[PDB]
Amino acid sequence: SAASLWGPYKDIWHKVGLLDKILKKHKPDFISLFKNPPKNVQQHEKVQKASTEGVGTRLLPEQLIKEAFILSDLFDIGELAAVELLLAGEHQQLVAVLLYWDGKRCIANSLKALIQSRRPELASMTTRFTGLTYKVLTLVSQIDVNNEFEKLQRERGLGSEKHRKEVSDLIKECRQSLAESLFAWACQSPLGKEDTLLLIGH
Amino acid sequence: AEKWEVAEVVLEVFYKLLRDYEPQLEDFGEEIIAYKPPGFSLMYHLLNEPMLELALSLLEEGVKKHLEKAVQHCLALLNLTLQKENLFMDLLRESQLVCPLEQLLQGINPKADNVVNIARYLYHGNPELAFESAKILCCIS
Repeated sequence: SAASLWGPYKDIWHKVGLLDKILKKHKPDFISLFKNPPKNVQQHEKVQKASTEGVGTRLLPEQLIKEAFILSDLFDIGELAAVELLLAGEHQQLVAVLLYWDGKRCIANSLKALIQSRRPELASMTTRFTGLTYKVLTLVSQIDVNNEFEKLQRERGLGSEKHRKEVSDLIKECRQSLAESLFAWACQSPLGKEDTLLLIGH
Repeated sequence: AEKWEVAEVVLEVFYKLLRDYEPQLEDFGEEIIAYKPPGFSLMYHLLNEPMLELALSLLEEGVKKHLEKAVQHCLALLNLTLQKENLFMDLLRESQLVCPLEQLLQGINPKADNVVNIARYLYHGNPELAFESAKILCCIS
């Protein structure tokens, strides 16, 4: 799995702004996407019991349960993952939501920094799976998938514009960070035409 | 005298190499970088039983002051391995790719004297030795 916690990504980023191969070696978390876990029903039952386990376990109170549930609904995200997000960040009102975007924010940024900034062993390491290149287009599509609008339409009645704008901001920046990454790759000069055609289609 | 003379440098290199990666980035050109660091090979060999054993006996037989330094390195080395043993097994190993972990634990956890000796070390006033000795038992448990 991947560390759902925001802090490691933040610290690693500051390091580069020092780079420790050890933390970086943690590596693939810079997937970008949270492809594998979406909202899970199976995960809900585990959560509702108020006992959850992480990939030790913790007792989960009713209040926390609700915050976790809101997250799954809001971001079509797995319930357990949503939990790790809350644990990592100080529990305050929708703190998990913040960690969710923050986790993505620096991960994208780090990839951006490496690919753009560095010429280097690590640049080679990140690219070498040739996991990042595959994911880049999909990451973009992930942003695109209409989740926000449907909720708004459903929402129209008791609308909550403010929370929505918050999400919209994080996503837009993500797309922007994604732009740098794609550009950086070009400078990096991956292999060939197949990508361009796919991209043109995309 | 010659024995310790050679042993010490190797331990120092050993320790450095372990440090020679930043594990926290993951915990908190990537593939290539991960291939290149010496940490990978170091862990690989450390797992070998002549390697771990030799390191372990240094701990068993403790105390010139020079010899004492060798002891400190021995402990610190083991602590680092334990701390990131997991990282190697699951993070690092697959990236490059050779063989698994188990032999090391039985030698450490089951050898009793090592456990006893470390316990005895906590009392010692070298703080590096004592502080680290304390940590190891924690990781082992």
